[PDB]
Amino acid sequence: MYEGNNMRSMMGTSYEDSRLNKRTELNENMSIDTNKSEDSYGVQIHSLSKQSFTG
Amino acid sequence: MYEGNNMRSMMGTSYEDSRLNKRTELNENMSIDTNKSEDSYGVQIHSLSKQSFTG
Amino acid sequence: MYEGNNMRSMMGTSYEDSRLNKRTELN
Amino acid sequence: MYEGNNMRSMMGTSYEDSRLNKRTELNENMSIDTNKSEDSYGVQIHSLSKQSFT
Amino acid sequence: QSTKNETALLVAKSAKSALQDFNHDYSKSWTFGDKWDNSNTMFETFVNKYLFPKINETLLIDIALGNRFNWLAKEQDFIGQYSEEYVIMDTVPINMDLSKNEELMLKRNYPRMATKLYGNGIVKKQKFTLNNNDTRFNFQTLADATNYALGVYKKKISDINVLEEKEMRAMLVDYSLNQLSETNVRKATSKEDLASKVFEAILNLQNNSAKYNEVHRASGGAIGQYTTVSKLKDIVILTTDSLKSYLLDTKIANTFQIAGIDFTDHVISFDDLGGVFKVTKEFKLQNQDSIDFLRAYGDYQSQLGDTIPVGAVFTYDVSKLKEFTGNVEEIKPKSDLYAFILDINSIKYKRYTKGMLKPPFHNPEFDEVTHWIHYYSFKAISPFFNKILITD
Amino acid sequence: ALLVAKSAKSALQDFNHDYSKSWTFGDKWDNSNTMFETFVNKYLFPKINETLLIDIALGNRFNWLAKEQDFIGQYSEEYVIMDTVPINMDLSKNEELMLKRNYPRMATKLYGNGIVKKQKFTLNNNDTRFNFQTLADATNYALGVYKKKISDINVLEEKEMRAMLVDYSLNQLSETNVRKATSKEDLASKVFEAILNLQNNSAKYNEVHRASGGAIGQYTTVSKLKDIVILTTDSLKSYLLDTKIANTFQIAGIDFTDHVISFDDLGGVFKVTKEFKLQNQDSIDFLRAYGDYQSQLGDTIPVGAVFTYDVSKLKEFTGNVEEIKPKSDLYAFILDINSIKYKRYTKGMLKPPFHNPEFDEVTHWIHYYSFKAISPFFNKILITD
Amino acid sequence: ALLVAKSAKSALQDFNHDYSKSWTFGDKWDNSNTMFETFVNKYLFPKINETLLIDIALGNRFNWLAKEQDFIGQYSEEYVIMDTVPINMDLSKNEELMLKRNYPRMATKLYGNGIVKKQKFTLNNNDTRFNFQTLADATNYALGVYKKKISDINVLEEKEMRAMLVDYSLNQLSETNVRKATSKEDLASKVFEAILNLQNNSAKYNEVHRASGGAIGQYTTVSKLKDIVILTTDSLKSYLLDTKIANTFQIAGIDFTDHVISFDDLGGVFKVTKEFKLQNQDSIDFLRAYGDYQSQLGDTIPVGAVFTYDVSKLKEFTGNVEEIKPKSDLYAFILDINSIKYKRYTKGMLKPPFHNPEFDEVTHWIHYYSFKAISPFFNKILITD
Amino acid sequence: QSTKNETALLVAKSAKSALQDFNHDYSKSWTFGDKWDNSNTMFETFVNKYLFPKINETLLIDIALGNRFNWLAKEQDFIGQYSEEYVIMDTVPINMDLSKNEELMLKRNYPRMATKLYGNGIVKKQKFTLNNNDTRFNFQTLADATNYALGVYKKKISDINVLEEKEMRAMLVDYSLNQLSETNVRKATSKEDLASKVFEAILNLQNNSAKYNEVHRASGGAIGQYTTVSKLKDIVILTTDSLKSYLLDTKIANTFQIAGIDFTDHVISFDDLGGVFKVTKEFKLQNQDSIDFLRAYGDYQSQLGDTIPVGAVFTYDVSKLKEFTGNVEEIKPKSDLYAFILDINSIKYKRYTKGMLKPPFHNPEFDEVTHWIHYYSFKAISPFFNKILITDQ
Repeated sequence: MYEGNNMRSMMGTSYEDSRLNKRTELNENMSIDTNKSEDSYGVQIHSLSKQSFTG
Repeated sequence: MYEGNNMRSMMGTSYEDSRLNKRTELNENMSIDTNKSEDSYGVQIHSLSKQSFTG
Repeated sequence: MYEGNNMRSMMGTSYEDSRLNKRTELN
Repeated sequence: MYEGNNMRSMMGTSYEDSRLNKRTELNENMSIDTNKSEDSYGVQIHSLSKQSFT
Repeated sequence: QSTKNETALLVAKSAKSALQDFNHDYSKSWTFGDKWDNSNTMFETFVNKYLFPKINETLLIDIALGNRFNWLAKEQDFIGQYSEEYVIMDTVPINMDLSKNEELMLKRNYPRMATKLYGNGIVKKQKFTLNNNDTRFNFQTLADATNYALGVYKKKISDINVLEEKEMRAMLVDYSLNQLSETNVRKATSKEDLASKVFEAILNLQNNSAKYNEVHRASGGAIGQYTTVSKLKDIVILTTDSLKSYLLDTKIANTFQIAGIDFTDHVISFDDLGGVFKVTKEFKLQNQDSIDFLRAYGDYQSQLGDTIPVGAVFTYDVSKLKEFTGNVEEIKPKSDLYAFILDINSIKYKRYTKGMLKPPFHNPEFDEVTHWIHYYSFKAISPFFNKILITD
Repeated sequence: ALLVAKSAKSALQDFNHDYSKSWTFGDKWDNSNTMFETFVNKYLFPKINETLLIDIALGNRFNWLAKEQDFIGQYSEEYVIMDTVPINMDLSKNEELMLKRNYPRMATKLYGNGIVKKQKFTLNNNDTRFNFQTLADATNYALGVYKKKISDINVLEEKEMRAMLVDYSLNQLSETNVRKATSKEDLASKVFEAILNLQNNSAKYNEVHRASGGAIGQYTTVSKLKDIVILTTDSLKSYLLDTKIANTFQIAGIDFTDHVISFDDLGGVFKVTKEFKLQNQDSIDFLRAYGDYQSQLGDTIPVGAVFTYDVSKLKEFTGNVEEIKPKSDLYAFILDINSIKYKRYTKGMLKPPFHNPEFDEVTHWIHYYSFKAISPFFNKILITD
Repeated sequence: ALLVAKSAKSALQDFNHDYSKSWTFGDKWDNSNTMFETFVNKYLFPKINETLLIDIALGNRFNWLAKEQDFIGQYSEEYVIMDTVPINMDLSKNEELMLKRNYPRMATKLYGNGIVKKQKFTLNNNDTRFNFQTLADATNYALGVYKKKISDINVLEEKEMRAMLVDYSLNQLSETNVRKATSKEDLASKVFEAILNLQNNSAKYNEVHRASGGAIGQYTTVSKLKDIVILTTDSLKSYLLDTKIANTFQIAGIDFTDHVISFDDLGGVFKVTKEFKLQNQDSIDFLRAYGDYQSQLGDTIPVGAVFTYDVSKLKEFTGNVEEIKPKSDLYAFILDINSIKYKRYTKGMLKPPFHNPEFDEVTHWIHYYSFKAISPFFNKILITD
Repeated sequence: QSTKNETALLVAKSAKSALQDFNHDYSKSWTFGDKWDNSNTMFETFVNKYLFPKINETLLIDIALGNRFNWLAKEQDFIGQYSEEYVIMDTVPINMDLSKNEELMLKRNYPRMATKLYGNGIVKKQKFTLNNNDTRFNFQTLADATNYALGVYKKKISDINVLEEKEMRAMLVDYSLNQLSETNVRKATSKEDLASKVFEAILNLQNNSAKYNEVHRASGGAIGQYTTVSKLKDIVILTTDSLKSYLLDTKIANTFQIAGIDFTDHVISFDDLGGVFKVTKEFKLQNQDSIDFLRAYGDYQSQLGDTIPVGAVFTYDVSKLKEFTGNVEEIKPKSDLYAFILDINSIKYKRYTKGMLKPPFHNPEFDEVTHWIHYYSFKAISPFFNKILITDQ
């Protein structure tokens, strides 16, 4: 409305909105895809792989 | 790193990790083949085949 | 009878007996 | 001379003096490359290279 | 139980024998022969009562004895000794208190962390000496002697493998009992209750839970929390064999909707998962019968006067000896009603089997060949993953 | 006074004396007041029309076990290599430890011999012709006796192979391999648990303490479930088929009844304690009707002899004869199939016949050597009360 | 008096007396105090609408077992070779033992003749036409009598076969065949246990001790499950169909009820114990109420007489008849067929009629030969209380 | 004496020796050189009296010592440990008569089988150490050093033959003195009487007779008879040299030698029988002089406190040491007019020489390799052949 300048280095764009980059919710699954108990039923054992986890 | 005389009698090739043979074994399988009572539901005995035990 | 890796190092060849070369002197 | 069976194990082939492997040699040249102060009458300093280690 | 039979008196003469020829520096050097009579003995036949009895058949039963843990074996390089791992501990968000002074911006809040420094493994060793003089007084065929020389060699690897699974089993059980939280242990009361507490301990490993791990036993994590989930493709259940047998014959066979909730794909099982012993109080060796008991299990190198450190592992039934009572305690659950539901990738296991068959030493003074087997095995458990114990 | 009561006219009297009536006049047949009565014609000889010979061949159910050995020499030996754990290396010891000796130690067990068994049968050519009315029936008779002599070899080698397993369960196999059930319901879960227990590396479950050198040290082994057999009665296998397996939802994969051998009874085979002598002829005529043509009234019976028929009811055998039978009716003997050894010798088993042409009565003999033993170096669990 | 009580005007007075009325004048039909009273018209003859002939054709349940003979000869025999178990080789016997004879021994049960049965029926032409308002009804009657005689043959023969099986189960088999049950949930685990016993090598389950040469000795045999039949009541088969099959999940393996011949009632037949003679006339009328036209007073009934009807309530037959039946309804006789010898000869069966033109009634006969026996050389378990 | 000689003082100066450079961990490094004079001493030539004395030749005398019983030596596979043997006892042919029970055709007749069971032999060993630096100081050519290394090895082969020959001629005397029955023992009175008994006892062989074998002390040969013959190609007389010089000196030896057997080569004789000793009382070793005496003959393994069992043999002269006296007797025939006539097939003798060069242990600290020589030898004597002992006891 009150246009004027609408340019300071901050608090112009910050009062409008800063741009969203992080969104903090369920992309590492929980209680919808994982938290599983509905697995298979067959011959049994050894799919338990073990990683290096160095990263 | 400096090669010099690296081809050596017994120890120069022993820090270079002589020969991976005789890996310890799970071709005598356990929990995929033994520790097992998931056999077929079928009609009758004679599956056993007692073998001579020289080796 | 069962071989696996039968001809292994020195003792597995030492029962597969070795080199009648030197005998005693008269006959 | 004495015929026998002188093709024998290690001492039978050791008395004809088994193969010369190492020469304990001067090639890190002593008194022709080193023991010299025959560098002379130059312009100035610091050609001296500080080489890294292994 | 006194016998005056002449053949039994001939057998009873231990002066004539293969042993006193091979005990002493000098011995008798010819044989006059002995009158062997099969009459009134175990060896008696009808037509010919005077020959020495015959063997036609000599077996050597063999079994290969696998490992049940070597999918976890990472082939390392065996260089360096100290390995390390760490996590960055959780810091909860705080409220915006705008009444604080403005130089709070310039104060640094460093991220804190929790490490765990492991160390080396154990170089393990076994040898076997095969004789060329007195082993050949048995084995009436050369093929039987070569089968023997091979069967000893193939038994050495079999009891490498069963030793490594006894040590992995004992590592997991000793880590369940002595290290843990108050949160991790549950108390079952029966076999019907534990088989459901196992089912509801899964679905607890895969929540965002600051409990269920042991970062309070990590180096920097004595104060603070750390949250971890699992994925159920990583959960291992370590039970006895009674519990897995009970699941498979009763709980699965008495339900109708088994198509979803069968967790026995993730269950390793042991028939009796305590047989391995530890040291306390740091004794030493002084009795002769104790080391003669040790020699039967292959341990050649221990003499009298050798000391045993405060954390050594014995792996066979050893607590009956005169020295070891009070010093040696068994790694076992006290109830045979046991379930340790842990995360895989919490069990690091790096062994090194490259320079393993080392070249033999022919010992021609005694005409014998010793073979050695050396391997370096590192096994440890990380404190940064979710674990639940269910026991009494 | 009848015709059929006079035995001085029979076919036996021509073959009972060195001289006899060399021509026939006839014999005046009538069937009045006899068993062969016919209403219309009182003077015709009775006509038979069929002669049938029920003949069944009988199997063994232990015949895949039957190896064919060579049968030379007497004793057979069997051994293992005892366990020897890897030990830690310490570099503080003296270097003369390197020229020290670590011999491998073992554990053996020595086996004796088998037994040569024998049966004969004599076939006649002049009196056997009188009992048949066509030669095809006579050749059927001579073939059926031979097939019966094979079939009862098979029946005997079945009976004294189940008897030896029951004997090894009840008198050997020390208590730590014996598990106690309480009913017929819990035994079928003890078996399912024991099948899983026999597939782990364990120094238990074998009998190396019954072996020669396995008193000290340990020895570990496994089984496969392609090598595990369960030896039960029929009251247990019928129970497993009708009550347990039928009352399981989700039984695919857990039925173990393709490794269960069942029998009618596990005791019909008898032993001897307190060795005796055959002293009554009424018992020797009992022994004759099972094929024993050897025995007479002076023969002693040793302290391990087996019979495989009910001999314990006789007036002479009581107090001496014990039966190899489980005392429980809840009997499941879980084996490793490699623990059995059963090697035969059937090469020269049809002997060349002795013809005896004065009576024209050929005689055939059958001789087979059979060895039966059980290895202690394999996994075994017995489940009883 | 009343008209319907006057027998002198009946039709029987025209056909028993030799001289009778040639003409008739009618009569004075009135139904005023009879059962045939109609409210409106008192002077009309009662009219009948229908005459339905209830005719049911009946089966045999044993037609497949009947093989057809030629009816020639009278005896047939069956024999087996007894068991001859192998004996140990003794090397201390006399060397002339090889010349001694060892003949094989038979069993040889001998079967006699069957018995020819007979039944007749008379069809009248002059007095039968006084019923049967149409001729089609008379021909339906003449056909229904014949088709009832054939059904009588089938029912008689089925009842005699069932009687033979129950008569063999009682008082003919051994002590080791009788198994004792106590309830109806029992004798269904013991029947399922008992089948699968008949398929083991065992000499216990046959009856060779009732044969001739098999009094001492044993005879082993086996069964095949395509030869095992189970004879029960309908109560046990009803139990198997509504509880054992209905309440089990995996019924696709163990439902043996396609081998069960079940009967309504396992007793209607009677065997003579003591021979007697007939003295009473009401016994004659009761016998020929069932078609026994032959017997008059003074006839001999032998010991092996089988009645086929309940004849125990008579003056003469008390203490003589037996009523061969199971006692207390828990009964399962598990045969192995090839045991039931059963032969029938029905080709000279419809005999030519006898016309008898003086009374003008034609008379038909039916003859058939039938042999019913049962072999002792097959495996049999009887389960009862 | 004492010598004040300029060269002999240089010779006797032991501080200059090569042995000083090998019995000390630090020693002299550079040689200055020495003045060597050959004047008024030994090694003195008429020309050039200042040179060091030089060797014309060095001569390894290597005598090939032989085992005289080597042609008897069978060779086995060294597998198992018990050798047994058996014969078939005599059943004399009988007349047949056609008037018998005629069911005796059914009767049996088994053979009878006299046996005897023998134990094992013993494995023997010897080693020799050859170094590479200090034994090079005294050969002046490589050829003489290789001939030395080969002569040491062939001496280690030759003393095996000496050991086995002395061992078997001790066996054959111990047998006849102690174990042999006194049915085969004939007794002589004088030397000509013993010669006539030896020459009639050779001819008492070659005869089908059950009188001269010791089958009665086999295992199953006590009842019945067993008949042995022997050719002259396998008869051997074992006696002394003092008596072989008298048996060969007779006309009967000349008529045996002419157109027939070589009677000089059937009579195996020694100087007097026995340099081998036996142990009768199980003693131990206590003294260092006895240890050094055993080290002189190559027995390196025995130390102080080692016990010696009853029946152990020595094969050299031991009985002069203090703790061996009384405990050790000798296998020596009494009353040395002695002759033991045997069939040579009675000596059951077999060996195992397959792989008797075990590969050397180098020891490169002192550069002294060692070669071992292991062999298994079985010496026994069978009872099923003709033996005669002719003594004066």
